[PDB]
Amino acid sequence: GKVIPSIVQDYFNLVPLNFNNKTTLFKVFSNYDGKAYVLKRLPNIDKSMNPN
Amino acid sequence: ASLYVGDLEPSVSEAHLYDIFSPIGSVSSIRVCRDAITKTSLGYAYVNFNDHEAGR
Repeated sequence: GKVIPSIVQDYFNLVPLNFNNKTTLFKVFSNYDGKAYVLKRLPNIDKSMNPN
Repeated sequence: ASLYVGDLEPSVSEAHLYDIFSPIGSVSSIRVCRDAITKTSLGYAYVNFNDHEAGR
């Protein structure tokens, strides 16, 4: 039921883990690799002005 | 009345160009160009003058 869908940024089937890294700990099967990965959101910052 | 200054490093600030070009003449202003998104310099700059003699 996540507002983020499965297919986001070369990854899909985003299922979570326990609350507070109630998310930022995502079990994800990979698109490019095909491998179980963990994801963390950092769902609070919004400014990364330098890609440098 | 102005100058383009190319072949520069993104770590070269305006003070280096000031230490070069204020001995030439009256520097009106300096601006080093960056990208609007990366906030990373583009390797060149501009030094506005006011007189033609210092520009030449």
